[PDB]
Order: sequence, then C-alpha cells, then structure tokens
Amino acid sequence: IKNPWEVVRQSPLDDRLDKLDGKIPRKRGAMCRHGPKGMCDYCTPLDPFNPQYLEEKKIKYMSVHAYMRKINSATNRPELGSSFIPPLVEPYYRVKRDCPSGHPQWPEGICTKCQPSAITLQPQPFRMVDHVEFASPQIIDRFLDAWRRTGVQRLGILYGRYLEYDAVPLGIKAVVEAIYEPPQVDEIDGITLNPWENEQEVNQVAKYCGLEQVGVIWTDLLDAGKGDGSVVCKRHADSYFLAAQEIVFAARLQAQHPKPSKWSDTGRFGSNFVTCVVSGNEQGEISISAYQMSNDAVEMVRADIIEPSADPTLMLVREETRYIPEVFYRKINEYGANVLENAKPAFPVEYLFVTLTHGFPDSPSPLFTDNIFPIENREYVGEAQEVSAVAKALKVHEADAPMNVSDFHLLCFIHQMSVLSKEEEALLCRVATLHDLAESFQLRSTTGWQTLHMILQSTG
Amino acid sequence: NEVGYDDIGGCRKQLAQIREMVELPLRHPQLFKSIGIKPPRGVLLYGPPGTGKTLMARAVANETGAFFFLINGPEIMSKMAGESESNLRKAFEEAEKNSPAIIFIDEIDSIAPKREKTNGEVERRVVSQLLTLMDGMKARSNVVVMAATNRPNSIDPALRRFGRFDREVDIGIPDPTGRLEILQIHTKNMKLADDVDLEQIAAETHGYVGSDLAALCSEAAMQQIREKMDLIDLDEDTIDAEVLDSLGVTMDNFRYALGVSNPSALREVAVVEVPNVRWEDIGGLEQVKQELKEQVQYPVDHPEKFLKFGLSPSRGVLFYGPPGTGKTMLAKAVANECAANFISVKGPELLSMWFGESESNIRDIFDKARAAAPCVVFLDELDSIAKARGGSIGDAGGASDRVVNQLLTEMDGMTSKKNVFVIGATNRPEQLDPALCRPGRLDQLIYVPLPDEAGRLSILKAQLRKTPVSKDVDLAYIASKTHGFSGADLAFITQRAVKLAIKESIAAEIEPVPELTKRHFEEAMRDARRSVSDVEIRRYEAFAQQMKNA
Amino acid sequence: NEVGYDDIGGCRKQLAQIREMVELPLRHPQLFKSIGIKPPRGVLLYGPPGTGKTLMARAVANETGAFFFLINGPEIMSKMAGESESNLRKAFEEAEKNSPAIIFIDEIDSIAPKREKTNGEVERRVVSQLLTLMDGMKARSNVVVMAATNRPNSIDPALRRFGRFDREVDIGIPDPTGRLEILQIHTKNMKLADDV
Ligand SMILES: Nc1ncnc2c1ncn2[C@@H]1O[C@H](COP(=O)(O)OP(=O)(O)OP(O)(O)=S)[C@@H](O)[C@H]1O
Ligand SMILES: Nc1ncnc2c1ncn2[C@@H]1O[C@H](COP(=O)(O)OP(=O)(O)OP(O)(O)=S)[C@@H](O)[C@H]1O
Ligand SMILES: Nc1ncnc2c1ncn2[C@@H]1O[C@H](COP(=O)(O)OP(=O)(O)OP(O)(O)=S)[C@@H](O)[C@H]1O
Ligand SMILES: [Mg+2]
Ligand SMILES: [Mg+2]
Ligand SMILES: [Mg+2]
Ligand SMILES: [Zn+2]
Ligand SMILES: [Zn+2]
Repeated sequence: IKNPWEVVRQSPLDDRLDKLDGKIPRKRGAMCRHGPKGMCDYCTPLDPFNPQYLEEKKIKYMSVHAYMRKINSATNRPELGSSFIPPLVEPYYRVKRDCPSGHPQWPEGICTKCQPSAITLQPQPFRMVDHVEFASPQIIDRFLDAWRRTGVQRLGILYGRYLEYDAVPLGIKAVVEAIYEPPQVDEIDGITLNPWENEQEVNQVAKYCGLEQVGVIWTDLLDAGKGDGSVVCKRHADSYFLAAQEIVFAARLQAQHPKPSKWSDTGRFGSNFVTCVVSGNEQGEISISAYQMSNDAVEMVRADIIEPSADPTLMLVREETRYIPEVFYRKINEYGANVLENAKPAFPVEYLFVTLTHGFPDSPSPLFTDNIFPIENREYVGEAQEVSAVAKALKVHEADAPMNVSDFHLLCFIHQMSVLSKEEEALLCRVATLHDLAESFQLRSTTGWQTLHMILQSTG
Repeated sequence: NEVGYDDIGGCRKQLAQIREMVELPLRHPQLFKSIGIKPPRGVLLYGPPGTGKTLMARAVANETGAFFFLINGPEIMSKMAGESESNLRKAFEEAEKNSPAIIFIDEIDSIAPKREKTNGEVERRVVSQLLTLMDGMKARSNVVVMAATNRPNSIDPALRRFGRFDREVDIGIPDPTGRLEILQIHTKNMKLADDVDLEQIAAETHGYVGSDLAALCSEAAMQQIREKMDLIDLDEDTIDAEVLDSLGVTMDNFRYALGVSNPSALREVAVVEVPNVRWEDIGGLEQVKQELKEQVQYPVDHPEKFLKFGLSPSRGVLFYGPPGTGKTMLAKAVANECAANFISVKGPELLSMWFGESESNIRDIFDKARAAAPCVVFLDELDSIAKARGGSIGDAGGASDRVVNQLLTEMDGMTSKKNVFVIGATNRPEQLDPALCRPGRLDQLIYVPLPDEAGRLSILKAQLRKTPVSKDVDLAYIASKTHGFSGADLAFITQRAVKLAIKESIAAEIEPVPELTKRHFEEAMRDARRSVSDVEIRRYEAFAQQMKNA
Repeated sequence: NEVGYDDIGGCRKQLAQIREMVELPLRHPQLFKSIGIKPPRGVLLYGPPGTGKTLMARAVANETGAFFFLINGPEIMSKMAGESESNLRKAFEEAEKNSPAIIFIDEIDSIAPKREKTNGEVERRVVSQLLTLMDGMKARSNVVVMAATNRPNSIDPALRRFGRFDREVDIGIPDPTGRLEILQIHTKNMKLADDV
C-alpha cells in the first residue's frame, strides 16, 4: 500500500513553507559583465543554506527547511507522488530487525546486515525552530512567581503554535502562549515528576484553543544572594550550558513528540517539541537559554546509548541485547583540523544541542489577555485549585459582568470543572481565544454557559 | 604462554649475542658504567618470517627483572591519525618512568617503511615520530629498544644508522642439530608413541623454520586423529577417554607429515648453510683438492703467516672445466672441512630475484657472509650470467649486464683483511669477461678435468657408499670400460642400473633383490653413453694449456 | 653531553670554515659592519651519514655566548598539519628576539625534499614555510641558520640558491691522522690496557 509520506499529513505551516524557495535575490553585484538583464558569477539570487550568508547574518545553523532544500534536488518533490524519494532519514541506531541473512533476530543472531553504524557526533548542521517568541512578558512574569516566593526551581510545558519567523530565512518560530504543569515532587538541583493524570484533558483544551504541546520550559534560576536577581554564572562558556540529566529527560519527552513529515522515510522527521531554560546572564538579569536535542541525541536515548556523568560537560558511553559501537566527535584544534576523538568512555556534551534565539513581540497581542488563576500542584505553598474563585474569576454571582476566561490556567480549570460540552467549550475556546462579541452574545445566550451561569449563581 | 630460555632452542649463538646486548646492560649497568662506554640501545632483530623472532623477544624479556613494554607494528598502523603517534609517546614515557625497561617492537617495517617508497604522510609522520623518540632517550634511562622484522631491507635506513639501531642481529635457519632441539620443544608437550625418532626426522628436514616444524608436529597429530576417526563419532558431545589414551602419534604419521603440504618451506632466499659433503665423497682430483687446501684453507686457518710476510692473499678463485664434473660439490666439501659458513648462489637466482629486483640482498650476500665470517660465497652457474644476454655470443650482448656491474662493485667492495671468500664456478669459462677475471676480483682459475679410471674408480667407490651393491661388482672392470664418461655419467649409470634393479625388484613383486648385479650393470654398461665430446675437451685442454692469453 | 671544540677532532679545516662563518659574525658583527658586507646566514652542512654533523653543531653552538635553538627534521614532520609550520614560526621569533642566535636544523632533507619529488602538500607547505621564513630574516637580526644533512642532493635547490643557503660545507672522511685523534676522544673516557 502507500508510503507514509503518501498517507501522512503535514501541518498547515508545513503546507505554507513548502511553496517558497526562500531564495535571496541579489541585484547586479560586483563583476557584472552584462547588461542589467544579464548575470555573472556575482549577481545570482542566494541560497537559504548559503553559509557566507549565514555567517554575515551571524546565523548559527540553517533551518530544517533550508536543510531540506539544500540536501534535495527540486525535482525530487512529493507532488510527484509515487516517484518521490524522501531526502530526510530519521536515524535508526537501534538494531536492524528482521535481518535477511539467516542469522536469528538481533538477540541470538548477528551478522553485518543487521548491525547499526558507529555514531559520528558532529554538530547538527540545522535546527527545527530558530526563534522562541514568548508572546508576552506577563506570560513569564506570572510564571516566575513561584521562584520569587520560594527560590526553588520550576518546570513547565511550552504551549502554542509555530509560525513563520521572517528575520532568518525560512524561520519557524515557537510562539508560546500557555504553560501547564503536571504533578511533581520538586527539589533544588533536579526535579522528579509524579505521573501526569489528566493527559487527555489538558490536551483537549489545546485542541479546543488551537494550541498544542509545542515544547518544554524549565528554569535554572539560582539567585546569587545579593537580592537583585543575579545568578551564579553557571550556564556559560566555562561551566556548561545543559545539564545532562536534563538532556536525557527532555529527549524522553521529545521521543514522545515527533513531527510527521512528507520528506522522511517513516513519514515523520525530527520534533516540533523544543526546550527552554530560564536562567540569568552575566549582567545579573533573568535570561533564557533555548535548545533542543539533536536527532542523534533523540536516537541515542531511543536506542539507549549515552549516560550523564558527574561532570555535566562529560557524557558517559554505556558499557555492555544492545550494541554499542564507537562514538566520535569532530574537533577543531588550534589549526582547524578535524580530529574524531574516541568518545569512549566520555566525551563533551556540546555535540548534542542546537541553539535558538528567543524574545517577544513588539507589542503583546497573544491569544490570552487575562491572568486570574492560582496555579496547580502548589499546595505546598497553599496555592490550590478550588471552585470558589469562579465567583470572582468569571464573575457569575456578579451576573452582569463580562467574560474573563482568557486564561489557559483557568481554561484548564474550567475544563477541570468540565461543564461546557465539546462544542460549547470549543465555543468557549472560540471566545476564549478570539473574543467575538456576537459569539459572546451567543455564548451568553447558549444553554450550557447559562447553565454555567446558573450553577455558579448558587455557589459561595 | 610465558616464555623462558628453555622454550626457545637451537639459535644459541644468537641468544649469546642478545644476553650480551640486553640482559647484560640491565642487570649490570655498572659494567658499562665502570668501563665508561655507552650501552647500545639499538638492538635490531631480523631474519626469515616465522623464525621465533617474536618468540625470542619474550624469551629475553620474561627472563629479566626489568619492565617490559610490548609494541606491535600493525596495532599502531590500525590506529587513527595522530592518535597512533600518541601511543608511541605514551610508550616511552612509561619506559623512562620504569627505568629498567625493555621495549620490543614486532614487525618494525609496518610502522617504518622507506620514506622514499611510501605514500601516506601518516606513515611519514609515524616514522618521523619514531626517529624523534629514539633520539629523545637517555643513557641514564637504561631503556633498551628491541625491534624485529622479516624484511630488513624495507626499513628506512635512518633507523639503521648510528645512535638508533646499531645491533643488526640475524636469526638464521637452524642446522639439523638445532632443529632437533626445536622438535623436542614442541613434542615434549605432545603425547607420542615410542617409534618416534625425532633425530630421524631432524635429519630428513633440511630447510625448515620452527614454524614449519611446529606445523609439522601439528600435522602428524591430525593424521593420528584421522586414524582414530573410525573410533570417534562426531555427533557425540564428548568422546570417551580410552581413545584419548590410545591417541599416541606414530613415527609413520611424521612419515605421512613429511610428504604433506607442510614440507613447502621458505627456502627461496639467499641462505647461509653449513654443507654436508666431504672429501671422501668426491673421488679423485686430489691435486686441486690440495690447491684448495693451499688457497682457501691456509687463510681461514692461519692469517698469522700473512702479517708475518706482509702479503694479502688472492681472495678470488674461479672453478672451470667441462660440465657435469662435480664442481658444485667442491666448494661445499671445503667449507665442510674448515667449518666455514657457506652461501650457495646460482646464476638465475641472481636474475629471478632481479625480476623482483632483490639486489640489496646481493649486497647482503656479502654482508651476511661478513656477518657470518668465516664464510665462503659460492657462485654457481656463471654461464647463466652470460646467458642473461644469451652468452658472450648471445643476443650480441656479452656476459656484462647489470648483474656483473653490481658484482664487480661488491667484489671490489670487500676488505682484503676479511676472511670472507668468493668462489666462482662455471663450465663455459671462455664465455665470461676478463673484467670479472681481473686480479683482485677472480685471479685463481682452477681447471676441473675428467677423472681417469682410477678417479672413476674412486667416484664409483664414493657414489656407492650408501647403496646395497652386489659382491661380484668389478668397479675396475667398469672403470676399464668407462673412459670418456664423466662423474655425472657414472651416477647416471647407477640411476639407470637401480632403475634396472627396480625393473627387477618390483617386477619380481608383480611377477627383495637388494643387490646391484653385473646383469643390472652390463645392461646399463651396454646402454652407457658419453656426454662430453673430446673435441670439446680439446678446447678446455687448450684453456688448461693456456687461458691466461684470455 | 655538552660539546666543546675538544670533543670533536680531525676535521680542522672544516671547523676553520665554520668559525669564520658562525663564530666570526656573532662575537664580532662589527667586522662585517666595518667592511660593509652582508654576513652569510646560509650555513649548510653535509656529508656522509654518521660523521659528526650533529656533533659539530653543538661543538660550535656551545662555544658561543649566543642563544641557540634546535630543530630536528623528523620532529617537525612528526607533528600534525598546520601545527608543524607553527613551530617554525615559533622558532624564528625567539631567535629574532634573542638576536645573537644560532638556529641549527638537523636532517634538513626530511622537512625539505624536492618539491618535484614529493607527494603530500603538507610536505610542500612546510618547505614553503621554510622558504618564506628564511627570507623574512634580517641582517640586523644577526641570526645564523645552520642546517645539516647526509643527502645534499635530495634537498629542494631553492634553499641552496642565494640568500637562503650559500655556504656548502662538506664534512669528508678523515685521514688516518685525524681518525687517530677521534679514537683518542672516545678512549680517553675508556679504561684501557697498556698494549693499546
Ligand atoms: N625457531 C623457533 N623455535 C621455536 N618455535 C618457533 C620457532 N620459529 C617459529 N616458532 C613458532 O612459530 C611461531 C611463529 O612466530 P614468530 O616466528 O615468532 O613470528 P615471526 O618470526 O615474527 O614471523 P612473522 O610473525 O610471520 S612476521 C612462534 O610463536 C613459535 O610458536
Ligand atoms: N667427479 C665427480 N665426483 C662425484 N660426483 C660427480 C662428479 N662429477 C659429477 N658428479 C655429479 O654430477 C652432478 C652435477 O654436479 P655439478 O657440479 O652440478 O656438475 P657441473 O660440473 O657443475 O655441471 P652442471 O651443468 O652443473 S651438471 C652431481 O650429482 C655430482 O654428484
Ligand atoms: N668525526 C667524528 N668525530 C667524533 N665523533 C663522531 C664523528 N662522527 C661521528 N661521531 C659520533 O657518532 C655520532 C653520530 O652523530 P652524527 O654523526 O652527528 O649524526 P649525523 O652525522 O648527522 O648522521 P646521521 O645522524 O645518521 S643523519 C656522533 O654524535 C658522535 O658521537
Ligand atoms: Mg612475528
Ligand atoms: Mg653444477
Ligand atoms: Mg644526524
Ligand atoms: Zn552580474
Ligand atoms: Zn544481520
């Protein structure tokens, strides 16, 4: 039957991004030997993957689409349908199953036709998302209220959508709207989760709101003890950037969130799921470092290969079911040479992440404008989820007052109340995200929101 | 798996060298400190492949109380770029840490070819890493570097220069005495039968290395198992112990194992080997016997009269005469007399090694004979050097070619003080240039005539020393009738007569006669045929009258 | 292990040359300054292998009050790509710093074969590094470059051209007079008998 890339379906953004070359058109350059409708070696339009263009624009890696249009010819294109080669290959560092050479499975049998290859941890030449647009500082300033009251760290989940980021060519931006937090037992240097219980529920809110789990955020905010918000400069050049337990644990969640792709052999490639670490700069102000594991770093967690050390910069190679061949990493020495060092038993963790930029809009107009809810799983600071706030939050005993539901924490609490049905809550999350007046007037005339009135006109 | 002195055998003289070179500076560095000389840190082993060169390393190394640091050839070359040269630096720092230290490097040519004849700069770095780190050592380190190869010529000679490697130690092919000892090493672990005569085996094995002998021991063991395969069922998971106790290797298994693919030794090189023929085995020609007793035995026995008389001898002896006159055996019997070492070199052996271009070995013929002084160098079939260009008539090219021009250098490149001797022999002496017959090169010229009937008597006495001949055999009546027949012809008659005897022996078995009858002879005597024309002799007798006109 | 003039013997005429070529410009650069000629900075040693060519270097070098720098041929060729040419640049800057300076290079042919007869461009760079850095020197530096080999023909001749290496100095095989002196050098440390 068909290919996966003949049955999988891209995102609408991936539908938007395919119809563009992303080519950067030069005008008549230096060594033009032509009239103005001629060309020379120096007035061609440019590439999205052009390294001199990425160097002058200080752009670290090309986008995954700029990677896509680099590695593939234009003719090899899925609108052919049947005759299409997916240029992307999701890594398969597990074990060649169903081996066609007479020997048993991987277990009990091995030959050359079933073994995977030894890993060359180069830097990944591309990344998925380039910019991390936090849609409001009030998204953050709400979120960092737990740390200012306690001082211990905080984990969250990035919600939102992926849009075009036009500053870099073919840039995808992680527009961030919302954060939900599962039950968890919080400590200082590490965090261990409790299992998340309403897994279909909060995901249904994003399905209502038109959001999804677009990534993960957590914090590394250790106040440096001078009372301003300065940190111990701990995530920088000399120390490290990513804790290696954070790398594996995010790659656990990143394996839980791949992205379907019409350009890859499984019909899926990479991951929409991204990673952010809130920290502090050298200047003593609350900064953010955004990353994502490489497609090897996902696979070596999927194929159970690497392991953290006591040194956060060193990553251990696991000793011996499975198959652990060489790992390398290409270097640049002090005269530019590329030396693949033996990564057994340990190696730098540099070759596993990609760097991302991060920021804000010029003026905050997110899909959420309201902030009225005490955050879940904080009964250790007395910040709980009770029904009694809705008399002041949605203002239902003050029955004239308009709709303050523009709050994802509260929208999940309304979804925790689970009163509005699947069409009326998608009429709520219609009005909770778009705020139409005649549709608020429709929702204030719907039965279930008037049921949500008349139930909460009789509470205390 | 851990090697003592007893585990190696036969090459005692070579081990006598290495104990002076390796055992001696380590357990007593004070001796070189007391005498005030530098200990040699340049021990180099070489020889044919598979000759215990790796084995003799640990045979010395495990018999010290010194630290040892093993270093293989292809193991470094297996490594990646830069990292391979790191391990050499990682080698010597540990040895200069643990200062009584032994560094053995097996297969040194793999990490050190010629820098002229190589392609990768990674090879050129690791040579350059080695040349650097050899010189970075100290005499106070008291660290000995050992290296072994099977191709001593493929090495970059900058190692073989002074300060880096000075002690060229060759491991030659052992004698039947020493290889007897080698058989006893492998068979003392083995379970044999009482019929096993290793001395009979060691006599019957002539050009084998110990690897050939170890394969020889392993081969006859398998045939012993092949005899037991009827009593052994392979579907069984464990055979019983009664066939294990009866599993004792017979002498005939080695008789089987001597006629197997095992025999194919490594003998296709320029070898040095003591001969076996003697003066009694060459009948007649006692005049030129004494001439060799004059010309070559007096210098190897008494150089004292020369310095008494202030005169260096003639080192160049040329044998000549008609073909088939035993001229090959003459140099062997005289090296067997005065116990000098012997190197047999034939004509096409020069040429066939020069289609593969082995001419440093031609120099190394003189060098190994210089290493094995006293030694005689025997050049068989000098007409073949002329026949490289057909002859002196030939393809209009004479005897002179690239072979002669090499040999005239190497013959003149010999110190007259050295007792290393060069023996030339041809049967076509007119067809050789006088440039090789030049005084200083080859000035003694010895005609080898046919024997008389008394010589033909003495040959037939000497040839039939190991044959169960009849009692009625009048060899003199044979010697009366054999007149123009060479010594090769007389042996050819016996090969006919034994074949005539086997045409009675196994004929009678199919129709033990261990006697060679007159009826076996008078058939071959009627079938006897002369191989040398007398008009050819009248040439040689005119040369025997006068070749000095040239 | 530190070599004076007495430790070498026999090749007196050759040492008479080098003292005119190396000892003379260093302890008296004024002589070439007074006569107004350029000091030769192109001292080249050559001869058969194992003839004291490395030995006569320190026999001159330790008998100056000048700075000395040592370069081995295979030591540079042992190094990685780019880093090997760095050490040559690190060599001459120290010598042009400590201006009375002696640069001896043992086994010059290993870092400088013929550019026609070579394969690696890394060899061709380090030759090209050498040809560059020889010309980058100055007469005011008062720095003498010594080089020794056993194969004077295998060298790229662009070194042996003018300005880079002009002073071809051969070390011949000594006479029985001079090699008698060489025996006395080695045996005066030795303990002998009176019959010797
Ligand atoms: N002369 C010998 N005496 C005893 N055992 C020997 C002798 N020669 C070879 N052997 C055996 O055969 C093996 C061959 O290994 P080596 O001769 O030491 O290797 P090699 O001589 O360096 O030649 P290679 O390995 O082919 S380059 C030895 O390890 C012994 O087991
Ligand atoms: N006088 C002799 N005494 C003993 N054996 C002899 C005598 N003459 C010839 N032979 C035998 O003849 C064979 C050949 O000996 P060679 O020295 O090779 O003969 P040659 O004179 O060298 O001429 P060719 O071309 O080599 S056969 C050997 O088997 C010798 O034993
Ligand atoms: N003429 C000499 N006088 C005294 N000692 C000498 C003489 N020639 C050689 N030697 C000794 O032998 C050693 C050989 O070192 P060098 O001759 O200087 O090396 P080389 O001449 O550069 O030839 P290499 O190193 O093989 S390229 C010297 O260090 C001395 O110990
Ligand atoms: Mg070996
Ligand atoms: Mg012959
Ligand atoms: Mg030298
Ligand atoms: Zn143009
Ligand atoms: Zn397989």
